[PDB]
Amino acid sequence: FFHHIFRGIVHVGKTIHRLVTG
Repeated sequence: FFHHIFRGIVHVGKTIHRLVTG
């Protein structure tokens, strides 16, 4: 529950960083 919710936060950074970093 906690790890799942937190995990989603990291994923949001992966896509955003991927797009920004190309």
